[PDB]
Amino acid sequence: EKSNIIRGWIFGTTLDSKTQSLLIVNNATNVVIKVCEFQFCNDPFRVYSSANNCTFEYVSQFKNLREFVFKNIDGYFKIYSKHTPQGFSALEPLVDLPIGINITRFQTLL
Amino acid sequence: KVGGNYNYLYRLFRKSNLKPFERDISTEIYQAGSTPCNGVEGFNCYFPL
Amino acid sequence: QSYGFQPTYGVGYQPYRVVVLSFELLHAPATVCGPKKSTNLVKNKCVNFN
Amino acid sequence: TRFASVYAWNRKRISNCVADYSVLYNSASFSTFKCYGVSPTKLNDLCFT
Ligand SMILES: *[C@@H]1O[C@H](CO)[C@@H](O)[C@H](O)[C@H]1NC(C)=O
Ligand SMILES: *[C@@H]1O[C@H](CO)[C@@H](O)[C@H](O)[C@H]1NC(C)=O
Ligand SMILES: *[C@@H]1O[C@H](CO)[C@@H](O)[C@H](O)[C@H]1NC(C)=O
Repeated sequence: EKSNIIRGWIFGTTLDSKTQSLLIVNNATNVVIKVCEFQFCNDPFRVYSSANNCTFEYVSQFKNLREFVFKNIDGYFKIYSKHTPQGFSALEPLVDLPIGINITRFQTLL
Repeated sequence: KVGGNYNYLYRLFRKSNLKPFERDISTEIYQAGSTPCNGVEGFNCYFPL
Repeated sequence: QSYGFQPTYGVGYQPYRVVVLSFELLHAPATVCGPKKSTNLVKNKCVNFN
Repeated sequence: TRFASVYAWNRKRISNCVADYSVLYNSASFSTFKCYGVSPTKLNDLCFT
């Protein structure tokens, strides 16, 4: 989609009370370890939400196809990405999170 | 009981890494002055007997 | 009960600060370490590198 | 200089950073060095959680 409607993801193990509350619009924010209570998400034009015992942080920097691959293995969380259907193109790594927690479910913010 | 008195005593400290079948009859104590592991007159230097 | 601390009190009752540091065993990815080495580099000589 | 009371001590969690142990070990302002198992050389050669 040629827009910025989608920005972040939510990951979780049991009832989305687990880690990985992401917000990757431009300046990728922390892959936090808080539990739950995100509340309002319609079209923030605001930031943040209710929080908890956060235990990690991170800050970094035809039509286009924003494509990602998410993996969790050996206690490491890995993300691969590309910006530009037929053809061939490899994916390069972005980060490597040593959080090492179980993930079994995920939803999207939009 | 009572017989053992300053007679049966072993070594506890480092440095001596003797090869098999060696007798380390010594009373080496760093009562001379150093810097890395303290060891000046009183700290990190005792009687290993 | 409140402590009684005065500059004229004895050494046994003198205030003292204690910090206890406890590190957990290896059961998760390591996050705390220390500086290793900063040895210089050489070229065109048979050397052992790490 | 501001520390909490003994009954209400403050717990600080330190992780995801590199720890410098030489500064503590090369300072005479400290008196107690009772550390179990670890020695000043050992703990700088491994990592913890
Ligand atoms: C860029 O980083 C700043 C941090 O100063 C943050 O407030 C801002 O939201 C980031 N940009 C975007 C688009 O999120
Ligand atoms: C954070 O997690 C620990 C371990 O489960 C728990 O004891 C603590 O209460 C939590 N913090 C909050 C604010 O809930
Ligand atoms: C993930 O689940 C397994 C088994 O369900 C458990 O042994 C492990 O401790 C869990 N990981 C975490 C970080 O709790």
